[PDB]
Amino acid sequence: TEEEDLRRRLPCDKFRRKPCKLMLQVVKILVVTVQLILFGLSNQLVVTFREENTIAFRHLFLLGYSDGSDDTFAAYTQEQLYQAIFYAVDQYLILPEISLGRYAYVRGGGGPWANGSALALCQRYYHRGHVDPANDTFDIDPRVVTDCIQVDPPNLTLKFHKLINVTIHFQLKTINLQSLINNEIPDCYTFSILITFDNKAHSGRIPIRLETKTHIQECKHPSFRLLFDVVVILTCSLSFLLCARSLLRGFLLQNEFVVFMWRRRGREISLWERLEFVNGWYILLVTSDVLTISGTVMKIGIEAKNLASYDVCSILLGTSTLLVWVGVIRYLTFFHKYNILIATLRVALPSVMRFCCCVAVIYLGYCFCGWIVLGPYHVKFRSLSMVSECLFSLINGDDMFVTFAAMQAQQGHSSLVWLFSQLYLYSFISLFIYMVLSLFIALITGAYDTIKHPGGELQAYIEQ
Amino acid sequence: TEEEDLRRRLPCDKFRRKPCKLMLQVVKILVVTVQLILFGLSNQLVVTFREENTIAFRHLFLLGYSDGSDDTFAAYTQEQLYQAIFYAVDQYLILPEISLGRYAYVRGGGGPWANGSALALCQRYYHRGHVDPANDTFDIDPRVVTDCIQVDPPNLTLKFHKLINVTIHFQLKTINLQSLINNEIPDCYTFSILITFDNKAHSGRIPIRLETKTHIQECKHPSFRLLFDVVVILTCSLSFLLCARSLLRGFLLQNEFVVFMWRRRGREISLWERLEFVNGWYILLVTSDVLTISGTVMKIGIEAKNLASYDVCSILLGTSTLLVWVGVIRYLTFFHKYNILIATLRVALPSVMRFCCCVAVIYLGYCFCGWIVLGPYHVKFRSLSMVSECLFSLINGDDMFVTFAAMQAQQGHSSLVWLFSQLYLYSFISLFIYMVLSLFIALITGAYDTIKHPGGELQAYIEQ
Amino acid sequence: TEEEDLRRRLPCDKFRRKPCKLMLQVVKILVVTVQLILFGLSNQLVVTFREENTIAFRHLFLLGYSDGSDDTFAAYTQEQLYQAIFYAVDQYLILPEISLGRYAYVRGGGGPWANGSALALCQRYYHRGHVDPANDTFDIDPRVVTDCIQVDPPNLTLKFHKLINVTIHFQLKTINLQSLINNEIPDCYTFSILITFDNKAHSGRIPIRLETKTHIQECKHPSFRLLFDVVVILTCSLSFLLCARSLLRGFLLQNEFVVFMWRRRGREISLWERLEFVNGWYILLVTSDVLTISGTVMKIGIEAKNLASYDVCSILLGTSTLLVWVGVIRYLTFFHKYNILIATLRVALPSVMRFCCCVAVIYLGYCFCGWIVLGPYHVKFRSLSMVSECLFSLINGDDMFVTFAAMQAQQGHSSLVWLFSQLYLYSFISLFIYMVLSLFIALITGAYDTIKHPGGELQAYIEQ
Amino acid sequence: TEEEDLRRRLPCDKFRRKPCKLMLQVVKILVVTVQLILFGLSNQLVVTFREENTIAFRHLFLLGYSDGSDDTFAAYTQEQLYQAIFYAVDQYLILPEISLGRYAYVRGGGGPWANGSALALCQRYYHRGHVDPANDTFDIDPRVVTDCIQVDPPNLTLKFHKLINVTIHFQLKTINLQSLINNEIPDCYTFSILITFDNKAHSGRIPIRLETKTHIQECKHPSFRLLFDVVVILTCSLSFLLCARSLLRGFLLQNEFVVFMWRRRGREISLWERLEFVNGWYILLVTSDVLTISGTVMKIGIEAKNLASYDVCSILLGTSTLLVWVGVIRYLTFFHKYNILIATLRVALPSVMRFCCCVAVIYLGYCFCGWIVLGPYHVKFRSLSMVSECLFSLINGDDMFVTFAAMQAQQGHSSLVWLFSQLYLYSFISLFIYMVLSLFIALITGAYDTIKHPGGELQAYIEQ
Ligand SMILES: *[C@@H]1O[C@H](CO)[C@@H](O)[C@H](O)[C@H]1NC(C)=O
Ligand SMILES: *[C@@H]1O[C@H](CO)[C@@H](O)[C@H](O)[C@H]1NC(C)=O
Ligand SMILES: *[C@@H]1O[C@H](CO)[C@@H](O)[C@H](O)[C@H]1NC(C)=O
Ligand SMILES: *[C@@H]1O[C@H](CO)[C@@H](O)[C@H](O)[C@H]1NC(C)=O
Ligand SMILES: *[C@@H]1O[C@H](CO)[C@@H](O)[C@H](O)[C@H]1NC(C)=O
Ligand SMILES: *[C@@H]1O[C@H](CO)[C@@H](O)[C@H](O)[C@H]1NC(C)=O
Ligand SMILES: *[C@@H]1O[C@H](CO)[C@@H](O)[C@H](O)[C@H]1NC(C)=O
Ligand SMILES: *[C@@H]1O[C@H](CO)[C@@H](O)[C@H](O)[C@H]1NC(C)=O
Repeated sequence: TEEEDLRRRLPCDKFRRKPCKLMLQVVKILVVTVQLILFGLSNQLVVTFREENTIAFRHLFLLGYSDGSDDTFAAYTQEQLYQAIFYAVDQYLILPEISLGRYAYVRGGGGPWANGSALALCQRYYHRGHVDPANDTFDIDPRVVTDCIQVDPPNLTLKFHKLINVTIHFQLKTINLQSLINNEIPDCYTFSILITFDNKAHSGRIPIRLETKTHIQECKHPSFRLLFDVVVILTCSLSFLLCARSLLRGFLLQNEFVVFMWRRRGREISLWERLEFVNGWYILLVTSDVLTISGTVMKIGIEAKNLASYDVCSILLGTSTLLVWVGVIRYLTFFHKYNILIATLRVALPSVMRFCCCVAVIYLGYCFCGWIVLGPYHVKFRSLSMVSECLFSLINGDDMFVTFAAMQAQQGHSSLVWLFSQLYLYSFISLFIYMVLSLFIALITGAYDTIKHPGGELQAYIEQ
Repeated sequence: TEEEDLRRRLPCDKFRRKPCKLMLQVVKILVVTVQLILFGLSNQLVVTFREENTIAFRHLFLLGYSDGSDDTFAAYTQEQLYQAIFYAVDQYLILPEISLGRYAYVRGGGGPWANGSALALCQRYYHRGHVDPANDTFDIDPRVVTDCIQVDPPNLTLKFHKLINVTIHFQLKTINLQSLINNEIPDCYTFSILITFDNKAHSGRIPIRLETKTHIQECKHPSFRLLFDVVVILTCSLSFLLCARSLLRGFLLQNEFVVFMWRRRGREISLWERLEFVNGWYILLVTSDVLTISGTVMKIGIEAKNLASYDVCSILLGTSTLLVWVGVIRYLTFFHKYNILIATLRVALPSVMRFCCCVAVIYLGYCFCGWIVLGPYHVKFRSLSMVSECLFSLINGDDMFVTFAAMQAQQGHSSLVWLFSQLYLYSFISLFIYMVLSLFIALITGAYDTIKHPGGELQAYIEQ
Repeated sequence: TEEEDLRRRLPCDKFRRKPCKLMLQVVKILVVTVQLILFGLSNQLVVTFREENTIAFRHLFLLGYSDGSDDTFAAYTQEQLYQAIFYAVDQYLILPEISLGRYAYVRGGGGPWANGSALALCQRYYHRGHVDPANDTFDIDPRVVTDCIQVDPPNLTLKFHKLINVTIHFQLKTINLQSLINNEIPDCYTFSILITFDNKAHSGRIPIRLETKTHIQECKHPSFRLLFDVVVILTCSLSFLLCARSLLRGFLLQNEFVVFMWRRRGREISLWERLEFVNGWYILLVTSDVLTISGTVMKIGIEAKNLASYDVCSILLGTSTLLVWVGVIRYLTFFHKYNILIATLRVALPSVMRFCCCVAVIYLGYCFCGWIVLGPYHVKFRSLSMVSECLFSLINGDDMFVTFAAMQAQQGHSSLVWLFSQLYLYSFISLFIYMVLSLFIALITGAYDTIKHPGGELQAYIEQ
Repeated sequence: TEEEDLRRRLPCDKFRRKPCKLMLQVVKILVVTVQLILFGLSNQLVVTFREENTIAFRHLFLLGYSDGSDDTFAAYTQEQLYQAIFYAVDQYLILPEISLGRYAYVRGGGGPWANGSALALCQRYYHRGHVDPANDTFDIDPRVVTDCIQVDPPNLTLKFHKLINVTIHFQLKTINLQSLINNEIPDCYTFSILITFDNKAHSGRIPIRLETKTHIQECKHPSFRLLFDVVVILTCSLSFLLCARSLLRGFLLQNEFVVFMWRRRGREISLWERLEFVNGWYILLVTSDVLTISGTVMKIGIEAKNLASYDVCSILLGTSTLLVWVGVIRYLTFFHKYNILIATLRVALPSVMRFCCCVAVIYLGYCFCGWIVLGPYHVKFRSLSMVSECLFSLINGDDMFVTFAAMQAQQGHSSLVWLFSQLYLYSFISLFIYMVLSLFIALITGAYDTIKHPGGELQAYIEQ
């Protein structure tokens, strides 16, 4: 078992590869990360391309549109409602003659089966909608009927009470020429454009929005980097295999330990080990495996069902790097000249975790105040929602000036509430602020307490 | 008395219901809270409905209105003054032909007795108002006269010196169809609209505003959730009763103690007990009772006089949850593995409270600086008012960049004041900031001091 | 001398008026403060009146004026320059027919001797200004000539190179009717209006501004509160006298002490006493005297030369209240149950003051970085100026997001500077932030150090 | 060697010039700094002149330009594209008749060789650009061709697919008259104006910008301050020489020490000395030398190749002052009554530096989260870029309200991401905030730890 203890001890190489593999993976893993950033950078530019395209589309297909008007862009009058739709209509008609871009649209029918449009002007309304507020009655069959008019590239009215929503659907193709700057072959994009005039609230206000989906592929006529990505993916598989192997060794050790604690004296009893870290030699590899598995997956099987899947997988990769980033420093610390910083973290959670819950508890009540208080005035608080948003306010500056004072002159109303709003909000800023440092501080003192001890398996060691 | 001591000790069940009741109430209480949130969520949507309606009304009845113009929307010329009024007038005339909503208005006369309008264009002016600034005199009978013109759904001038204010009052009814999305029967709303052109300042500037009151009821032709709310209300009564019972037990204990301290030796003397907490076993129940009493009340007797009363009662409920929230954790802590976090709070107040007053004292002077300084420049400081608002600035970021620098280039004026404004405001940021952490810190150290002891009835215990 | 020691000890009354006087003064002083706030509140409203008037005047006399355009309101073309001047001109002509206020203007000539205008359209230009950039020469006699055109209430061009500035001066009288709401007799205001088209920079940009001075007096035909103010002023004199008396007693004590330290043994040697506080028994009274002297002065002798003097004096009053506020708590503390909070402040300054200078020193270098760095990009840093403004940024949030990031995409220019701007600004945020808490903290620990001793004349005491 | 030890000890003068030199340099150095500020202030005004000129030029040559529109100023339609160019064109034609300034432009051809314009309307496009998105192909010869039209002071169309960019280049001369206010002779400026209509992204959006370069010289017909600057430069040389001398002495001491440690016993072994500071007696002088060398250089040899070089050199000067500022206080401290503040800094770095890396490590992972997360939503995060920008957010307020909440309602998209964005960003705010104070705190405690020891060569000293 002495060998096993030595293994647990693991510097060891110096006493003397496997580390290189582990070392390679961060570099291997680090490189894949590099590949992701490189993929990420390209995506961002192309992400950049998408952003540019979106701004343009909004400006191109939107009438009366203004920057920062997205929050409020809407129609308020039938005369108001019609003009944009006509305005939108105009763009489809006249695009080749006015746009600063070169777009081509053909076929591409949606979204119900068949046929061509390119874009279909659709109308959705209740199959039956007798609405008579004057006599406080209505009679409704809420089944939604969709009437769509087809427009082929080179004036329809729906009753306002009737409208549920109006959409305009069309597709435009364009070449991504910017690629030439990054020494790449221009891409072939197909933009699916959806303009929605939403009347689902039947509020007299109809917000209008334009959204786009982008399908990207190689042009009609045409590996290097792709091959490199494939090699990177293969390396990741090797790293995952190495992790599985290490995991197996750890499991054997556990069996020895499970056997060992029991085995020597028919020995009892099992120990949770509390934090028992350390922690990462095994936990980290699995996460890495998850990150590794994900990359292959994004590159592979559900990449044949693209968009959400690609993005989600990327999120997993991030955990590995910082974990990937994190592991290296700990490996990197090499005891970090005795690893003083590392020890500091562990003590706090035990006290902090208990501390966190009470704080959440103190917080939960604070959060509820928001639910009751909010409805009467302000938009910041209104749902769990903003109530989550406030939580930002107490910790940090940006909120405090704007609500606390903006609120006081107020929308107001209710003399008591104005009395009420100060009474509570004011209460709110203070309690956490004095406490929070202490929780960090008391822990921080505790860390100092961790430090005081700090400032200056066991049996096995003794035996050795 | 040993039994009494055991009762004080109260884990006890484990030594062994009542806890379940107490337990039920938080769940019962927690559920009512859930009901409130559910009520709160519905209200917010409906609160949402109200917000939408308000924005729409402003846009609908307002001419030249702009978003964020509420702060400044006003008339400056008689030509200016007339146009909106005409503009407002137009809306009443032409609403059925231009609005994206379906409104019906009938009868509903206000606000002096009689009759119909629907909306009355009223004029208020001084019975006698000879105003002659050219000769520095005036002769006034300030009794206000109200002339109202009635307009029945399908050009009047008042002297500018004369105007006190002009109002436009009218009611519109509409069905709340959005309810269908939340699977509810559409509601019947009556919006009371009041547009005010306020000349009370006789400043040459007439701010114009539009406000609405909403009366909500079931449509003309038509329990589940209501029944559930009733059941919840009944449960609350049971909880209140349980609290009264517990309170009675506590009182009996107090009599024993009042009797006991005196009784054994003709014993003296009474002890305040300082904080004596703990604290919540009795204090918490009463608050809960207040919250419980309030819910029934909002649901019940002064709910037959609706609006302010409903809102105020909700505020009371919040105290119970966080208190409701708070109690559970303490109950929940079950000593919290020795309840270390809980102890921490108590020591500080004793020192902190003393600390808070001095700070208020340091603060009171700081606040006064604001009253004298403010009038000359800036709008942020001007009344107790903003002076309260500044208090936000020192603690948190949002204020500091905007005033301190915006002020320095300044509206300015007075070479000394510009010298003056920096001299003091600059003084202001520093003193609290170094101190405040210490007050938390010194307390925090004190908490550490609380901690240092921390880091590691009496007679009765000894006897036991 | 024992009696003298007892006097130094001063609770004493309880051992047993003078305190009541001292007590009266804060109340007396507190009341005067109350009077000031009352004066301050009235002034603020009237301050409110002034603000309203200013906004109105700007809107009234300004063409193309927009809110928040004050920062940028200016003319850029001769066609541009003329229109406002004509526009301003129009207002004088047509005011009685378009304004929502009632203004009367007569006589009131300015600003050179004579005569009437009411407002004079003045032109200032260099007596001689041959300016020929094409041949890189000029010949100038910088003496300024002022040509003014007089306009009597019921098209002049100056060469652009020629212009130094153009002003429009006129006076308008109006009655302050709002006073009626606060149950006061309307006031008689005379507004002196000055519109300036400033070409002193000869930059091609001419900023245009409108400013007003307000002369306030009783109407032509017409004590209570004034009498009360007078009584308050008299009380203040009594308080000052009491302070002088106390000061004399302190001086006698000092003579005893000066005599006493020397006298007993031909005794040496004098002690500075370091902080020797305490501190306020004498320091506070003098400040109070300054505040007291100032109030009488504002009310009295240089109030016959009004405006700056009135405002400056008010500033002095503030010191007394907070000092007025401050003294009471210390008196109020009555040892504050042993006055623990009070002791805390003293230790820190001794270490903190030393700390403050080094910090200023660390800061001075930080500030210089601003002077060199700033000119190239951004407006925030540019002069001592903004450089003062930045100092706000490090401590508090509002600055950090806006410059640090806004700067990075940047106006930029200079590849190194973009490298440069991050390199230094980034350096800037960190150094103070870690340190500052420590300075408070290290002091705060020191306060704890103050606390550690804390947590738990001499000869005279011993003798006693 | 005793003398050498005494030298190391260096108060010494009091035991007793060289200090005066050192003293002179800060004053000498301080004065040069003063000169720089004076130079800096003049530059800023002139910097002010440049800013004014830029705003004016933008307004003057820009059509439809709006303040704060710089971020977005662009053309979207050929009809849109043409108008500004015509608009810009108009300004060159009509400037003498509309501008509020007096500009003269002659000769000054750019930027390819020859000849006159003054401004050349240039067009850059691909030598060959067959672009056919409809058939997903293109055929391109990316060599850029530049066609420029010359316009001599008293309608050309390029295919949109074709455009790479269009520029307008012209020069204007003007006299800087404002100088008269600062009692200086007006300067002769030549502004090189470049307007760019950038189509390099071929995105359908063409951003338009105007930039200026300023060449400044004395007018055609015409030392004091220049002589003074020269004297200052000479003084700096003397200071540098003094530093070299001191450095030589230090080197001799090092030889003695290098000889001494080895020499006495054939002695070993060399000590790094860790921080060994102190530190500045030698390090500071060299930096000063760099600052000193730079000033002469800016004034001298590469000043005959002006602009970037002048600015960069200034940056070096700043290090000396704060270093210049810093040294004096340490010299100034004169042990600072035992120099307690100075000691405090040293201990922390040893622990802090280790702490900083781990933090960077914790941070590096945090930063990566940004790269993956950002692309989907928001502009704040998008590149290393903003990811750097976020780092501002956690420490300070301005960021936290705006992203955290603005993000939550969101651009959004992806139900998981909305789940995702909160899950991580929320994670992000907390971890550093509790930790950071501790790192300062734990160090701060450590500083206290530094303090605890604090609160209360060797061999050579002993010998002495
Ligand atoms: C075209 O649309 C009509 C419905 O309007 C549908 O019946 C028909 O099948 C469609 N044909 C094609 C080719 O899409
Ligand atoms: C109406 O809009 C909603 C999104 O707000 C969408 O889910 C629904 O399918 C649309 N229905 C019609 C008929 O457009
Ligand atoms: C109608 O208004 C007049 C006052 O203008 C009032 O005298 C009369 O009683 C009112 N009648 C009704 C039915 O409101
Ligand atoms: C004038 O407006 C005020 C509110 O600012 C209101 O209280 C008062 O009743 C109104 N009077 C008239 C005649 O409108
Ligand atoms: C009127 O102005 C002229 C200068 O234009 C001056 O000479 C004359 O004395 C003034 N008279 C009065 C009464 O102001
Ligand atoms: C020009 O304006 C300045 C203030 O910027 C003022 O001091 C000066 O007296 C004015 N001179 C003339 C002739 O208007
Ligand atoms: C003028 O420009 C033409 C090109 O358009 C060039 O060939 C010629 O040399 C130039 N001459 C001068 C004096 O710039
Ligand atoms: C186009 O603009 C870029 C800067 O964005 C510049 O570097 C390049 O020289 C320009 N080329 C032409 C032909 O204008």
